[PDB]
Amino acid sequence: MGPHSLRYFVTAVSRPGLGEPRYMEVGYVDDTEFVRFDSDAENPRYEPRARWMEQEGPEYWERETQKAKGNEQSFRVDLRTLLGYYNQSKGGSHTIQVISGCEVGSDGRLLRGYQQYAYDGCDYIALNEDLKTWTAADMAALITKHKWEQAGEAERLRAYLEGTCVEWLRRYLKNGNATLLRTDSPKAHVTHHSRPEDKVTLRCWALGFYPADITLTWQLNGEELIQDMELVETRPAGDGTFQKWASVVVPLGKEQYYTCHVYHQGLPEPLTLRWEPPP
Amino acid sequence: EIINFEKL
Amino acid sequence: IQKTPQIQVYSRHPPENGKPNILNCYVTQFHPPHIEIQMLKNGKKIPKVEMSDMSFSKDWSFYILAHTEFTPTETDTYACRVKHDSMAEPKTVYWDRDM
Repeated sequence: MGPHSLRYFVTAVSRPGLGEPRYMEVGYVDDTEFVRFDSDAENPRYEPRARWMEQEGPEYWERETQKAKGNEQSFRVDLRTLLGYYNQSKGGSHTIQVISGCEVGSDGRLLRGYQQYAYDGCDYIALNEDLKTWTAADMAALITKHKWEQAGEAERLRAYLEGTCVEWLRRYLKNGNATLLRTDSPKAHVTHHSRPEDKVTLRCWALGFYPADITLTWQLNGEELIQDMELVETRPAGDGTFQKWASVVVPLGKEQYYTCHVYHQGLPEPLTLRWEPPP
Repeated sequence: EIINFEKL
Repeated sequence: IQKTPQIQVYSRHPPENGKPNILNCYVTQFHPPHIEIQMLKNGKKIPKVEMSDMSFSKDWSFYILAHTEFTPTETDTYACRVKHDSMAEPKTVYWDRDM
């Protein structure tokens, strides 16, 4: 169904003296979270959302919980290992993050594979596009590189990527495919705000849309105002949908010379709006 | 389904 | 390294005086993941503030959505205050109902 992705976001954060490291695995289908493991519980387990639960069965999630706890403890060792690599004191907090998964094309074939690591928020090591070689970011990661090169880690990942990862993704759709069902078109409107003197601000709002990708533009009699334009980062409404706005400062009395354009994949075609003053 | 991770 | 949080404070729905709404404080671009977030009404901490689970994006920076229930009036002032290691002092950001 066009290209699709299965991606896992992994976080391991040490907190010496204040407990065991906090470990999390978060799985996303097409940027939609569908499962989460969080080690910060008395008896922690995989928490698949309703669909993946019982459309997969209890045994399965049991086994993934056990695999999660296995990963958790392996990462515990890694945090200790990296202290050594970087000659860091044992008393500070550090983080390891991974993005791991695959993207398939509409033909079901693997388009892209992900296996990338960061330490304290900087790139550490990553599997290259060729799915055979590794890019180490620094001297510490060269130690991990040599070690994986020896054990053939890259080949271990290709098998997962082309086997398990890709197959999970093919399984999800058919069965469902719920990111077009989750498509929501923006509803737009322009607001009007006073500036000092003879300028006014026109603010074009896009609300209640999913997915997050969107474009807002202002045009003055054809020709995007490719500057002087203010906007905010797209932001979640908290109900699943997103918001954005773009504003321009225009002369008082000339508000009808400006048009806002809204481009979103949910729309039959770009929205075009102007400031509408009540009468 | 996430992979099994290997030691750094 | 350490990245400095960026903050937006905004309502879930267009605010109108008297109508229950939700106030969001969206914090992004920060690392390490430990962060302390509070929302303030007229100078004082709002006690009931709900937090999303924390996620992180392609660039490794974390993000999280704090929110609380509110009914806007013409005069009440809201803010979101963030304490994070990348910053000497807590950053505060005020709700502006036009933004």
